Amino acid sequence: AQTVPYGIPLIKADKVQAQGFKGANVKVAVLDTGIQASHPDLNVVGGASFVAGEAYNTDGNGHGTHVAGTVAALDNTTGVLGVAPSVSLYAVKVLNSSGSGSYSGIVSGIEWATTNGMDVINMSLGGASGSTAMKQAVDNAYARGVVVVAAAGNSGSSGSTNTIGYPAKYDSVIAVGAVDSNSNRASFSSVGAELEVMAPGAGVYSTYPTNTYATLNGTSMASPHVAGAAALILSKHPNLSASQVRNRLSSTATYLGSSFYYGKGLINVEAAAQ
Ligand SMILES: [Ca+2]
Ligand SMILES: [Ca+2]
Ligand code: NA
Repeated sequence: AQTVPYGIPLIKADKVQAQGFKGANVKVAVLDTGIQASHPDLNVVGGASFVAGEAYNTDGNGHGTHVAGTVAALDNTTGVLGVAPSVSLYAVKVLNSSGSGSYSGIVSGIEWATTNGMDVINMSLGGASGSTAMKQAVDNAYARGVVVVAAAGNSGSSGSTNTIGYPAKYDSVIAVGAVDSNSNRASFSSVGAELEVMAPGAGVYSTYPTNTYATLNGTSMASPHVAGAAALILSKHPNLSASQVRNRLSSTATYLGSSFYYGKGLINVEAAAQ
């Protein structure tokens, strides 16, 4: 039995998949804690590790495996189903098994993804500050045609305070916040002017080591829905630029309330890809 996590129909990815568009030959780099490549519900094509002592195709934390399955869990008779199940998945390990990484390692992963011709970068990670080198790297990736997506952060709200993390806060990166299965904002989801769109992030079931499936909460779970949605759009409209894909995602989002809390709202990939 394959479970369809609620987020797949919530963003209308099932509608696009049913038309025959599944992200085939779209290269998506998951910059995270690695991916358990031996998981039966994932195919990892390649990647690189910028974390000492850990190979790209293992995951001692679980976070990267979970994020990867939201993008690209295989469409078969077991496990779960990704947003873009035919995506070429690359594991770019920039976080260690404890979930942390240096700015230099993250920059190295972004550069690797740009040089190696990735179509989409997903960064389910963030910090209170970024760095000048990180901004350079994401700006160059976006200018070279990569759709760059990141988790907005899990700092919630505090009056009028902007709680968006980096790299999500950079203008060349899509900052993604989290809703739940009722399409309500999750209380942990960061807020602020740079918030761009929302996606499912509370109660997200996905692949998890070893060879299993688990539920996690976070804007880290929301980001890969948007990365996967970008891959569906590209599979249907292969000639679009990165800015055109980005504008399709935000312009066609379902409004949920104030942009401070939701950005343009919940992505709708059926509308975005039409
Ligand atoms: Ca579910
Ligand atoms: Ca599956
Ligand atoms: Na941004």
